[PDB]
Amino acid sequence: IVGGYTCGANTVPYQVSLNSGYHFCGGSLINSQWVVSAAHCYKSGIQVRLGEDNINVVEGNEQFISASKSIVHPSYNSNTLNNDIMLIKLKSAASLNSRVASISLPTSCASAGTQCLISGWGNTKSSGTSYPDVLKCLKAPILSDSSCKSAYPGQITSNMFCAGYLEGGKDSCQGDSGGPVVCSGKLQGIVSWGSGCAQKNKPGVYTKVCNYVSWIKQTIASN
Ligand SMILES: NC(=[NH2+])c1ccc2[nH]c(-c3ccccc3O)cc2c1
Ligand SMILES: [Ca+2]
Ligand SMILES: [Cl-]
Repeated sequence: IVGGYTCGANTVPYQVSLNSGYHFCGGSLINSQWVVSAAHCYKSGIQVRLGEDNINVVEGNEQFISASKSIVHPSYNSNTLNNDIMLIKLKSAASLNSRVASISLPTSCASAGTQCLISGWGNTKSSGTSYPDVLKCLKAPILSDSSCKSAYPGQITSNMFCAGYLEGGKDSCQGDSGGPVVCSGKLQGIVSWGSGCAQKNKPGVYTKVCNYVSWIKQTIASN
């Protein structure tokens, strides 16, 4: 997260860190046995870390659970990142409490101007790499589709939306991929891609979760 602030320990209880010996992507807990992340974060050997704040220190509240299976959306296109969503089923259910809690899926899509909270342990520099130990937060609005398509002509599909600041300075970045974009208590986006991080007129692009709720529900019901 570039230009964001320290969230404060466990203030984002649905945030998870996907780990394979180091933090490589974020994710969101939607129930006690399933996490939603981005399809481009897929790899084998994923350990899901819940209740984290400092990812390099065991401070208490952490629950480390192995992934039993990861389900990448069948129509995921790695060249356009269209349908960039993945579901991860946990080997055992997590113990939910006030520090580990799931986030609700939306019943309707959010409108331009909605203010959302984006969080993650991704790079904090737009020019260079500085990875934080604790979770960073950024409040950002969803932009209109015209401003999004004008920033990325020909690369925005109906399954994507832009959120951020066109003046630059505040954005999600590498390491934040797969993590949550929460607006009014509902998971509306997944950190997916962008051009550089926090560059002027190049806002972050996110997977539009309201278009996948029936798919997430049907897939969880059958696995
Ligand atoms: N500017 C943004 N809003 C943004 C968000 C997530 C990102 N993830 C990545 C990324 C870069 C290299 C490898 C994996 C990634 O997810 C870039 C990147 C940029
Ligand atoms: Ca920790
Ligand atoms: Cl276009």
